[PDB]
Amino acid sequence: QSFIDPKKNWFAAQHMKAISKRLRRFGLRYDDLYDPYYDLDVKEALNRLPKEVVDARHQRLKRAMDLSMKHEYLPEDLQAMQTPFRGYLQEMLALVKREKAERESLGGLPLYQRTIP
Amino acid sequence: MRNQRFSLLKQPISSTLNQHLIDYPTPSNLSYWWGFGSLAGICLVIQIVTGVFLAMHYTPHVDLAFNSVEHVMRDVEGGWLLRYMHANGASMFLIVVHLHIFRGLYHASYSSPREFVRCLGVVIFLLMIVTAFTGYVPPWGQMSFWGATVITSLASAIPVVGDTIVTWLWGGFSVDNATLNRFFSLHHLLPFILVGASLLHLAALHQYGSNNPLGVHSEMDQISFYPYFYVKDLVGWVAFAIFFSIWIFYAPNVLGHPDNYIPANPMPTPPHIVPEWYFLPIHAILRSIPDKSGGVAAIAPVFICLLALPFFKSMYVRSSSFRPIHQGIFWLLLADRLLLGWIGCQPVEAPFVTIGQIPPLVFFLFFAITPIPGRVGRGIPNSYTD
Amino acid sequence: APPLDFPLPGVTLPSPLPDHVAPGKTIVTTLPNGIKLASETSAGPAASIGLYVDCGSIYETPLTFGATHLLERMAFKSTRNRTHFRVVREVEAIGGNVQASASREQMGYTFDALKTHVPEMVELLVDCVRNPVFLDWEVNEQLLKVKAEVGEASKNPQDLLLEAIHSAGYSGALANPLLASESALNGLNGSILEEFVAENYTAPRIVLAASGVEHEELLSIAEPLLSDLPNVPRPEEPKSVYTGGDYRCHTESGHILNGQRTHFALAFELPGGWHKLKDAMVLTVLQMLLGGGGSFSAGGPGKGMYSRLYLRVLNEYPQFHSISAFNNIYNNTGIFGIQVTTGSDFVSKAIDITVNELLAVATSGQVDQVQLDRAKQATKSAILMNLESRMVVSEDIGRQVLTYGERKPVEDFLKAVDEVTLKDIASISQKLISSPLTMASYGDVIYVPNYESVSSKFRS
Amino acid sequence: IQPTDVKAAAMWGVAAATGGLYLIQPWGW
Amino acid sequence: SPPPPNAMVYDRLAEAVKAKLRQLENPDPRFLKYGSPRPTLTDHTRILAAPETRVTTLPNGLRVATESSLAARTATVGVWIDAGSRFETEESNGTAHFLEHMIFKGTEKRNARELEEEIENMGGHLNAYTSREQTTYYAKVADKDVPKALDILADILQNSRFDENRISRERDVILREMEEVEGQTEEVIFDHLHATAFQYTPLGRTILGPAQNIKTITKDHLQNYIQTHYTAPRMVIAASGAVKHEDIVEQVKKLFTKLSTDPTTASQLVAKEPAIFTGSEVRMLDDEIPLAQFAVAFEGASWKDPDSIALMVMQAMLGSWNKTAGGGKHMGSELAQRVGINEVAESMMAFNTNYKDTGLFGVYAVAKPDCLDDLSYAIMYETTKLAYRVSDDDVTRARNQLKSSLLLYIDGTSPVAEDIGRQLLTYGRRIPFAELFARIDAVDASTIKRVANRFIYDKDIAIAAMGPIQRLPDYNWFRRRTYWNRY
Ligand SMILES: CCCCCCCCCCCCCCCCCC(=O)OC[C@H](COP(=O)(O)OCCN)OC(=O)CCCCCCCCCCCCCCCCC
Ligand code: HEM
Ligand code: HEM
Ligand SMILES: [Zn+2]
Repeated sequence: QSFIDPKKNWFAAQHMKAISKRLRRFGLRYDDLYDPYYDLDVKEALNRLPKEVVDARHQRLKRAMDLSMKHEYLPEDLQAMQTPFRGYLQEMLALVKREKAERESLGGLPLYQRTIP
Repeated sequence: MRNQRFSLLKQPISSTLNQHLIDYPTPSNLSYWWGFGSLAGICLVIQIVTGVFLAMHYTPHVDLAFNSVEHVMRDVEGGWLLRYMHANGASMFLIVVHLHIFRGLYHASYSSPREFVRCLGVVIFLLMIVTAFTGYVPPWGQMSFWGATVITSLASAIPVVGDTIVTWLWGGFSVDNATLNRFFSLHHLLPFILVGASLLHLAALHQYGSNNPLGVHSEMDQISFYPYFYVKDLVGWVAFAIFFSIWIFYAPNVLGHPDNYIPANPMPTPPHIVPEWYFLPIHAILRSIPDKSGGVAAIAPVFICLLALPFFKSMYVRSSSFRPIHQGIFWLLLADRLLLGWIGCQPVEAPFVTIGQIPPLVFFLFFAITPIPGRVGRGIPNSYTD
Repeated sequence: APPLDFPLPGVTLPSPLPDHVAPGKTIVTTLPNGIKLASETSAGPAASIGLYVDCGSIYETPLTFGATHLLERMAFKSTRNRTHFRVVREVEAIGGNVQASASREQMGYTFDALKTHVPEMVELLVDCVRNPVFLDWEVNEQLLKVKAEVGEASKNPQDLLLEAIHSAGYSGALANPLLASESALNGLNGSILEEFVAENYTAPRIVLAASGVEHEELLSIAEPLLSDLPNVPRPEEPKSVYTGGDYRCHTESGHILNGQRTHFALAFELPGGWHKLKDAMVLTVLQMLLGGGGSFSAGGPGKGMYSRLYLRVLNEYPQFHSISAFNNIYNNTGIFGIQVTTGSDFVSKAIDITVNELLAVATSGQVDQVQLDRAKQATKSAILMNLESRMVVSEDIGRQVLTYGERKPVEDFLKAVDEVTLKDIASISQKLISSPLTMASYGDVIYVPNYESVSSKFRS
Repeated sequence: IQPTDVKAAAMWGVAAATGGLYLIQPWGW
Repeated sequence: SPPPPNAMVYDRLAEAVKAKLRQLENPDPRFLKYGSPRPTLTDHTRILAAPETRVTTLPNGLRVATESSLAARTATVGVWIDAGSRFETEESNGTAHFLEHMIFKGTEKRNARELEEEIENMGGHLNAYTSREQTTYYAKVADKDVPKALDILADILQNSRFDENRISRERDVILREMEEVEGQTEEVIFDHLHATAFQYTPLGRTILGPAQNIKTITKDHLQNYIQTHYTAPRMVIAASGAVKHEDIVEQVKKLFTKLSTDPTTASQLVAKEPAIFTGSEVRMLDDEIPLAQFAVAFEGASWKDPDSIALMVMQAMLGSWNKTAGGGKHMGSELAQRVGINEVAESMMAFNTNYKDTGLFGVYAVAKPDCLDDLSYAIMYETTKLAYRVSDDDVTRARNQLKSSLLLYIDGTSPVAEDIGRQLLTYGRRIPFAELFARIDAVDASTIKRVANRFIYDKDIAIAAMGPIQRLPDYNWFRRRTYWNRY
């Protein structure tokens, strides 16, 4: 987009700095905030990934929840050693959505459905 | 199976209470903003008990209602305590539920999979408003009479059916004894429906668990409910009791209008008619329009937007901690809602017409704007990636 | 639309074919990269198109055991250009049927439909064979299927005995497993299959074969797609030798009380396989002469119930369940033997009877001439009737071009069948009983003699 | 696929209107 | 400050996954030039040409048809008969199957041993099979030796004889054959379905017959039956492959004699005592079995009814699924998609059986005892959605599949001769390919809806179940699931 990019717009670099600061202070990546109960396609995208990546995801989530309960933040060195925005989930999610659309176009039933609450 | 019994708390008799109160798993980083549901439950119970004991000394007739309330306060042992608890616990109950709603708005608790909970909450809010308004009448003062007149005659603005439904509602040609007795029966009935809706609300929440100040998956680190959140609820309850009793014992009339100590007189009108302090935002939105049909049908967008928030389906991050712009919009909406509240208690002239017409515009731009962040931010991973 | 015994009014009819149609000739075409394109024309409205590769279960190092079973299972799935959904849904769109198969020596892919769909069939087949991608989740699904089948793959004792024979009686590449085992299954993933395919599906080892397609169509369609495979010289074939051996596994104790049958077999070899042509058809007619029979069938009286073995074993001995005879003529080598199931006590007696039958066949002077002519006629009729289907014809073209380089016609084979005499069968049997003996037992085995007792009866 | 659904919707609307004119019987309308 | 993207285990694996997803991205048009997944309707006029079917009725009324093609080296000859298991009296029920088993062992001119040694010496073989309305004896032979096969057929049909010890050994082997028909249970389910959907009528009976009857089946019954039902007009002589029509008609006029000339046609035996579909259920409960099998069926069309084409299109668009198939969850029809995605069955197979004056049309699934109600729900949902809102891609795909199946099944000489004989007995004529196509592509969505409303919508059903079926919904559930209250 012409104005979403941080390269050409000065009101997006500030946004990414804020988000990166808030993600680092708890030590978790931007793709960790996607929930498998929310979209029901994140569930498949995560189901198809290798085991070690998902295990690292679970460990990071537990670390952040412990930090929040204790009301503190990671030390400065373990804050320097942090990389948010290093995705592991975008491409698989896009691929799953592409197959979903292509199956919808040519007739075809859905593969999994949200449950009525 | 366990071919011999172990515990009373896992037997069939206590299975429901155990599973849904004692052993239920909750996130371990819930803060103090998660106690107001239980606190509101206790407020509802207080209202019900106090009312069942007031209704043993009150007579619903136009000749007797005022004198029976004063008889309660002057001639029954401790009756002043009952009346003050009731008339101030209504205000406490509204305060607590407002804080509950704004908690839900902050950490974005309406999104999937928790929109049934939000819809049932909105229905509960409607029942609460109806019950309080119907029950502000039976003392039969000046404001009771004239507030009933204004609000229930606001229903003749509707096309052709208007006068018919107003006359059927009033039971006659004006607000008189029939309306009083009718409203008393409705007031005694509605809170039990409120109880049923509350229990359904809780079941709907327990079928997926609660959110947390982070808005992430939370199935790896959970703790039971007892004794870890029971003690936190206890702290909340004791602080609430101190506050409630400061209201009851040392300032029991600050939260009311003085004019309700004058018996109803249909001929003279008060110079400044307003309802209670917790209907003033709706009242200001309602008088903000110079048209009856528009004024009445502007409340409908309020409830439609409150009931249609959950069904926007692009936003991916729930908590406002990682969403600066939506956080700022939340605070600005709070300020605007307080401004409506203050305006709803003023005379209708300059300079209050403009300041009563713009805040509704802001209150609707809130429910219009939020999907735009949804879309514009769905594509955020692709731009900021490292 | 009237009832179906009233012709529809406005239908358009085509031009009927004459009563006599001149047969077509197989046309073989080779490309500079080494790939061969064959074809043929048939009167039927349906065209069968195949694809065959020289790769197989013997080109398996110790690291990639059981890869060909999955290559059979991962046949027509997500490719580089279209998904599994696309492949299935196009194939159903035109109405065609698609299959695949694997054996110890060569791979096969098949696709047949009506004749107006040739370019689509060729394009889909070449895409699904040449440019596959092995995503992990599909492979995991197939591996789960394979393990679930292996958990119940003991219902077929005949293939079990065949695999046991090919294990014990051989020691080289031909001893590799075809139906895989659990360790390789735990060891397999996408990368292994990808490397296997990349290494072994080269240009010189591929050949198309059409059974209802005029040559120009298939040639002009397959030139743009199949002319890009790079040139590489065919690596040499591995080595297998025939040795003696023995294998034994008494059935599970969960089957003993029910009166579990006994299953055992024998084996021999011939030094030259399909390259010893006149030897191969002598072996085939010998197989028909011995024949076989399960005695539990009710089919037509012409299915071989006057073979030597049936007449001289089953009409006399009621203990037997099913006698038989098989063969396996690979490239450059072959296998002949006998396999029988019967009551569990009658085992060494069955060994005696089988030994006597093989000995009687071996020596010269015991075989009647009318029996020889009967076997010759039955063989000729059977092969002529087998060549009638279109799929069998396509398979014949593909395998023959893979093994020789040119389709040797039916006349050659029939003339070779005419070249059988009692001296020739006697000589072939004498060559057959001059090799180590192989045994493989399964069932109630603790009553079975050892390899010593049954090797003692025969020669070296 | 649209025609059958929309026809059924129109007929269900007719049924709803008939029910309304059963519960209320106004000759002034 | 942070580690490079290669320093940790999970980063490397993530990069590998993204590399593969990258190498899946862009396709190549030259591999996507001629095929599309969207079904279309196409004309096949310029390939459907085929040789002629010369039919020559004779003064004795014995039709003779051949499909002459003079390039092959084999040919097949057979005698299809318009008699079967429908035309018995419930006191001689299995007489047809017994007669089939016995006709191969008489022929005084050549004893049994002579028969099989003679047929084996030339290298050919002959078979025989029967059903409720037809009986077949055909010989597959070499081209040079057709006249011998025709002589064998004529002699075995005409001058057969039956012996008492022959009768005894045959009844013993047939009692055995009955004893091993019980281990597969698909024919058991179908026998029960046919004996409850058609109770109190000739189609109710089974082909084998009661064991109460196989014991008392002496030669008198066989002779009376063969003299009554094996008549001159009720037979057709067919032959395909490398034969000539005129030679064949010569020796047919020469050898086929002595046939009983009775004025009894099949139509005037079916006209009285027709088939009446009632609607019932049989539930066999054992509970020691691991799997449950059941079938649910409506009524159907006749052979000459014009709607049988639409019924076959419907059966094609309600296709079959199996746990070892290559489709999986992408298999076109919605019923197969539901069963495959939700994993609620082992296999399902819609069927369509035609007859003269009646028929059947059903599903027949098999599954575990803890998924039976979901399976039944999906089955009935799709069966009714056909009558409500049939789509268009579905119908085009089903028509394509039916065309391909019908033509691809014809391959060889045995299928061709079997086609000729069967069609000459059912339609009274052989449908060409062009007329069959022109009828098949004349079924549209509207015709599907109309025929479904005629046959499916709110009609009775017949059920037959066996095994652990304690969770199978009762009859009222199935009966009420034949209409939708939302329309
Ligand atoms: C003041 C006058 C008011 C009059 C009524 C006004 C109504 C205005 C409401 C406007 C908002 C739009 C509502 C649309 C509802 C359905 C929208 C929807 O998305 O449903 C679909 C969804 C599941 O479908 P999905 O999986 O997403 O699609 C699959 C595609 N392959 O379905 C779900 O996700 C299930 C969610 C269920 C939760 C919502 C249930 C309804 C709300 C409950 C409140 C009612 C309770 C009342 C109790 C007392 C009754 C008197
Ligand atoms: C009598 C009135 C009410 C009662 C008794 C009540 C009670 C509760 C309780 C006990 C909980 C779970 C415990 C907790 O999270 O604190 C809860 C959750 C919730 N309530 Fe209510 N509530 C009431 C009114 C409302 C209203 C009016 C709304 C919205 C307009 C609402 C929205 C919600 C939401 C969104 C949650 C989700 C909690 C989460 O995100 O974890 N509630 N309620
Ligand atoms: C069974 C339940 C209830 C009963 C029997 C009851 C009974 C009564 C009675 C008899 C009065 C008149 C006495 C007086 O005004 O001093 C009254 C007044 C009132 N009630 Fe209730 N009540 C119940 C529940 C509630 C609830 C749940 C609410 C609010 C959510 C409520 C709000 C009010 C209010 C605001 C008044 C006005 C009193 C005043 O302002 O002086 N009541 N109630
Ligand atoms: Zn039989």
